[PDB]
Amino acid sequence: NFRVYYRDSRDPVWKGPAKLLWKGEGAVVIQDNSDIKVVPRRKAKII
Amino acid sequence: NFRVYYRDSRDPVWKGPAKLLWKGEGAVVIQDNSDIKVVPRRKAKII
Amino acid sequence: ELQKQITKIQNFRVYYRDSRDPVWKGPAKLLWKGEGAVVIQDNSDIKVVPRRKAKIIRDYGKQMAGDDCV
Amino acid sequence: ELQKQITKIQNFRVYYRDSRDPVWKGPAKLLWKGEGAVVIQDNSDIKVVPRRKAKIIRDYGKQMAGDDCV
Amino acid sequence: FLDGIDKAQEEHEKYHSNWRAMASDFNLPPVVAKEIVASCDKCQLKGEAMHGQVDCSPGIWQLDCTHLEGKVILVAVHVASGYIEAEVIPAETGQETAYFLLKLAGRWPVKTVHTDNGSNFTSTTVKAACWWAGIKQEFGIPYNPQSQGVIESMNKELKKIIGQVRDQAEHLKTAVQMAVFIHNFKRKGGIGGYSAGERIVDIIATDIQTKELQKQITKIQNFRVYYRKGPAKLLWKGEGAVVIQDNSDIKVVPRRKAKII
Amino acid sequence: LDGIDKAQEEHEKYHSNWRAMASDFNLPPVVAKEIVASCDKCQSPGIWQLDCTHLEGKVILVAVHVASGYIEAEVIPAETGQETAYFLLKLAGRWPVKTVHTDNGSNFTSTTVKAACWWAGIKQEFGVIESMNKELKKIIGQVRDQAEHLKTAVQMAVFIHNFKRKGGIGGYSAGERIVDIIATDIQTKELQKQITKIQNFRVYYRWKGPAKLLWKGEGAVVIQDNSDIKVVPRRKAKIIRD
Amino acid sequence: FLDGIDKAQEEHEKYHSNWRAMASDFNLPPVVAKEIVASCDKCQLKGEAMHGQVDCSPGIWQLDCTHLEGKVILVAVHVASGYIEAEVIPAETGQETAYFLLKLAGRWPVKTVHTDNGSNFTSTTVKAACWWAGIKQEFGIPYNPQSQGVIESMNKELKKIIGQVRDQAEHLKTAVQMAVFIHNFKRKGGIGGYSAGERIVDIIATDIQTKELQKQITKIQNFRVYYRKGPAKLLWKGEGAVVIQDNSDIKVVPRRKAKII
Amino acid sequence: LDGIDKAQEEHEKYHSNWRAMASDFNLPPVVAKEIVASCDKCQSPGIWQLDCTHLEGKVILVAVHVASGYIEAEVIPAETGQETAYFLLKLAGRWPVKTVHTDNGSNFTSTTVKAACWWAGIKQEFGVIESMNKELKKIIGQVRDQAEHLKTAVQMAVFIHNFKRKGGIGGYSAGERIVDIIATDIQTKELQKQITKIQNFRVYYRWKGPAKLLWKGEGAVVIQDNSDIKVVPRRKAKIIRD
DNA sequence: ACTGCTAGAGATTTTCCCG
DNA sequence: CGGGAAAATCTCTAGCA
DNA sequence: ACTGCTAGAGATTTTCCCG
DNA sequence: CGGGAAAATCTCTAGCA
Ligand SMILES: C[C@@H]1CCO[C@H]2Cn3cc(C(=O)NCc4ccc(F)cc4F)c(=O)c(O)c3C(=O)N12
Ligand SMILES: C[C@@H]1CCO[C@H]2Cn3cc(C(=O)NCc4ccc(F)cc4F)c(=O)c(O)c3C(=O)N12
Ligand SMILES: [Mg+2]
Ligand SMILES: [Mg+2]
Ligand SMILES: [Mg+2]
Ligand SMILES: [Mg+2]
Ligand SMILES: [Zn+2]
Ligand SMILES: [Zn+2]
Repeated sequence: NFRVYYRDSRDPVWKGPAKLLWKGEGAVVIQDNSDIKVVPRRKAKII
Repeated sequence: NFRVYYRDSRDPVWKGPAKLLWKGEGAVVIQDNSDIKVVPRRKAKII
Repeated sequence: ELQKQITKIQNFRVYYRDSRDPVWKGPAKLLWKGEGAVVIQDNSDIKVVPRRKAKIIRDYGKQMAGDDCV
Repeated sequence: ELQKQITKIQNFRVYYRDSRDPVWKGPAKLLWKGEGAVVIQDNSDIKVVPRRKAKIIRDYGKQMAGDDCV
Repeated sequence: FLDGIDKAQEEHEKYHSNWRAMASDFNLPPVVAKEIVASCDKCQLKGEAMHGQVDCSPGIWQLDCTHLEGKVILVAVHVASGYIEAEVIPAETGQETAYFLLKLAGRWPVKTVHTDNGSNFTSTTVKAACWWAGIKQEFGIPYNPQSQGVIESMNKELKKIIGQVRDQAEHLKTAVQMAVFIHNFKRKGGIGGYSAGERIVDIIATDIQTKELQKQITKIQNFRVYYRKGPAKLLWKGEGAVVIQDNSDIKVVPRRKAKII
Repeated sequence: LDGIDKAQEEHEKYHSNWRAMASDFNLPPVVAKEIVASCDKCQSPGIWQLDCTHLEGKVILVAVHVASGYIEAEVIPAETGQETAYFLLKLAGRWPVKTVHTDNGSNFTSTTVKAACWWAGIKQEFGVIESMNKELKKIIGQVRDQAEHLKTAVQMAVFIHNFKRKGGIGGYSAGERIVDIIATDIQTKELQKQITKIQNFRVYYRWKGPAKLLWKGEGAVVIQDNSDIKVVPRRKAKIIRD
Repeated sequence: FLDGIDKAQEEHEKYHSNWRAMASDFNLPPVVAKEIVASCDKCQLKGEAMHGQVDCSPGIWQLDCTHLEGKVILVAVHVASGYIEAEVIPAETGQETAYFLLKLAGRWPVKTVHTDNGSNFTSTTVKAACWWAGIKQEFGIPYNPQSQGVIESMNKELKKIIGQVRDQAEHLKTAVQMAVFIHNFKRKGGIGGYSAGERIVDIIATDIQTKELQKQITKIQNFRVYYRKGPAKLLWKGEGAVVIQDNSDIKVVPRRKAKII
Repeated sequence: LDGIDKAQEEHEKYHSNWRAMASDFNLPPVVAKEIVASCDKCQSPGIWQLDCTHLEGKVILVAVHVASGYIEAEVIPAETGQETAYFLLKLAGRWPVKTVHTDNGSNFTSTTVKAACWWAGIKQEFGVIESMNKELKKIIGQVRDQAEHLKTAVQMAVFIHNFKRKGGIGGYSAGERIVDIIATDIQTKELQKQITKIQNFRVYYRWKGPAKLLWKGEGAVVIQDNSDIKVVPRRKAKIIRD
């Protein structure tokens, strides 16, 4: 599996780990605390 | 001679032309309306 | 008949990008245009570019310059 | 006497930059250190770098590695 | 590499040393030090250094609002060409946006519009307008202006032009229209050395022409190919290479191991 | 190259336009244009019509692209020079408007509209328009029930007319027709620009007298000499400016 | 090329067409169109795309204030090494800055400090402190944070580290000192793979050692060289190349056309 | 290479430190360290002393780097554990403090100072400090008239002592001496790190029994076999991990 | 007459290691 | 000399506000 | 399941042009 | 084939707020 850490929206605090549901060209879809979010890969790190 | 057009300090409006007194690695010294100013070359255009 | 249409469709120029490079690749030749993919020829190289990354034009200045002629 | 001091001064490593490139050029050899200029050797090339663009260190890990030995 | 690992883990829990420091100070190989750093949530504070690419299909427009002299300017840009439309609107509301958008859709073939999540663009009125005009709505990731990078850039360009010609008009709306004219027809460059107006004309005309030509070719030409599997459909044969489609998958193969029926 | 004689014969036997000869025989457009121009015997896109109609007590300013039938209409608060000038400025910014035809109404003759035409570089000269208005009213009546204000209905009618009404020689819509016409006009402008660029030079081949330059190629140069078009290699030809 | 120029000039005065548009629409060569654009003040709205380089001499420190949780943190960085010092101060004032600066000058050889034009850094008290400690003061171009890039970057780094350890301390000052420790000794990378503390030690020690060695060499070695002009002073000879100093100018010449006396 | 015998002879005739043998004969420091450690007969930088002095009814916390004489002094509002812990944390952040020696005062024995030493990884163990305090008081008195507050005078005194007072074997300042000592400590730490990295591998040369690995160069390998150091071509030697 | 930089995340390119 | 893993170098980004 | 870009200012590299 | 100017391509930046 993958651990994703992300900077959600105007919040300077990084969050995660979140599950990686999907990975695209310039964005990813993740699930954190049973909440689906869409994050630019600029604002995400996958491990 | 040289004509210099520059963005001065927090003012989005470009000014000039001003005389080019000196040109450095990353800055220039110019004279506009009998006033000497120091401007980063990023914020100046010399012609 | 078919050859004329194929030559016409190959007269078009394509500017595209690769998945990781922001600069636009020069005027490649158009071979096939689909719903979501364009097959182009770029210096003897046949590439399949996704539709969302291709700009297809018939550059009119070059057309009137006669560059398409052999 | 003089040769030992010259070899010691040439043991030092220099990292520098050119006037228009922001990346630091690798560990060149030190030849002469002045008030405002440093003369270095970088792959059989002798360059004069202004003092304000040079970081001069005796990389201690390399020194203990014996890399300075022939 | 066990006691070193334990000491490094304690040192990291206290200081969050990076992998180089731990490798140096605890005789650890880089892989294990990096694993230590990677297993710590508190040290994941940086996303991958890259940029995506926006959609540039012929039918996509990017819309955004901008502000000048206390007035709202609605701006649309045809992504493929850089052709812009703009106008002052009294209020940054869904009704004015929907009227602007219906106007745009009646003058150019707008298949999709891409915008940020400003309230006016998410209003039900704009949704109804898009539904009537057969327009698909795409919203960028919230608070990610890069997703609208084209129109944002055009916001910078339009404003610049507006500053060049602000003294030729008494009212800001006139200056906005003057700047739209200047950008669309009096600035040349980019792809084809065109202006945005000629570029958009060329792009749309090329779309129609290539669609018709490909339709005629498909109507006339029909063949099946077997390559190194099923009966794929040929698209273009020549130069020792053949392009085929098999179950919505386009593949280019050498002339060898490819039979055309 | 080696098809100029065929082009001349085809022009004599058909008097086809330069585009047909350039495409069929694969010749540079400059060469074909020179060929067609030589024969003495065989010797619009930017024109718009403006009008104001009335419906439901409101003024609708309508602009028609004559060559294509493409329509741009807007409800204006009042039939004044300022509103017309703003509408015309917008139209010019969005399409290559070269000439506008009006009906001598006070708004169109206003100094504001004159200033707008001057800045935009548009020429003003005082039954397509009336029929267009008739069809626009028909569409507005058809779609009036789906809207709440007149302006929205007018925009919906413009949309339907420009992109949803197909009919004519090829069954295209007005939008496609105007796009094609403007593309052809751009082609024509580019051809004229390159003719202007090329015609300023002279060529001496093999040394014969000065000759008109037509086309320059990688290893071939096409020129004209006394109503005769010829192909000469670059090495044997010298190109100068006078 | 005189008829097109007038029309292009009028067209530009109205629209400010860029040089490509004028060259296309008036049969003008690129040079003349560019001259038209260059003679217009209203079209000069962009500076040259480059960046300078900050001074990185061994004696320069960059100082700046930053804010966190409603408190002021004064931060200094040794440019050559990236070694930082920091502390919370109750007020963003000249007195506290001068106390901080005197402290720093007594613990490391501070020859020059480079700062922005914040009031605390321009105060007479800080000037007096620098005068007493023999410190030269450099101020960046106002509202050009790039001139203090290093320290600005370090601000970002410091804050990051603070966020990593903020829960290990009750007070912000303790967290600041913890972050200073972590940066100076627990983060390795950059030049020499060092930490900032090791790097600064190496930089300063190398400065002293090379100064002494060069002084001894000059005391022992003394020669004059003639190349091509005058009795220049030799600095290093060998490898088919000679380095000389003449009129405060350093020149590297091939072994040929160079005589050493 | 080809200087190990000379290094051994020099050590026998002088018993010089490994640095001298490495520098004189140009040998890798690992080889010289092995040579010097082989002979049984021939077989501090991070130590600080803390104290609190008093002047003008104010508490001054003074830290002395024993090896170098380099001082860091501050005026603290109160002789409390919290102030001492903050001072120690700062010192540790600015210099590689390994151990601190105190006089058993209440502030130094406080749980706060213990926590600070634990986090910073400092070891605490309860006539240099007194002499340094006397010198600091002398300097403060000399410069007390140039300032207005005691803290400023204390910092000026620290500056004068660390960088303006020269005297000793080479006439160096305390700042220079501490920089030199810390540089030497880094040298030593790196040497130890590479010795630790290399000691985990064994070498078989020509096939003889396992031998200790000392240095792996670009064209030769320096190893030790039964208190004998030898050089081997790379091809003839195999290095493995046990 | 002065000046963007830092450190981390991937990508790609040498370099070392046993046959 | 041949491949593969590792080390090194290269490319690129946010945040400093 | 989505995504930085635009246009201008210099720098540098091909390419064309007469011997 | 040889140089030089021109044209083209490449590199890099601010502002969008
Ligand atoms: C209330 C709506 C909806 C929610 O988001 C806010 C805030 N916002 C912010 C920027 C902005 O920060 N632009 C600067 C910028 C920075 C980087 C880049 F790549 C492109 C850029 F434009 C906008 O442009 C913008 O339109 C909005 C906006 O509309 N809204
Ligand atoms: C009142 C003082 C004196 C006058 O100037 C102001 C405003 N200012 C602004 C920034 C700032 O905008 N930083 C962002 C940033 C942007 C680009 C870059 F390259 C580096 C950067 F740090 C500062 O950091 C800063 O210290 C100040 C400051 O102190 N002052
Ligand atoms: Mg917006
Ligand atoms: Mg915006
Ligand atoms: Mg500041
Ligand atoms: Mg700052
Ligand atoms: Zn951590
Ligand atoms: Zn202008």
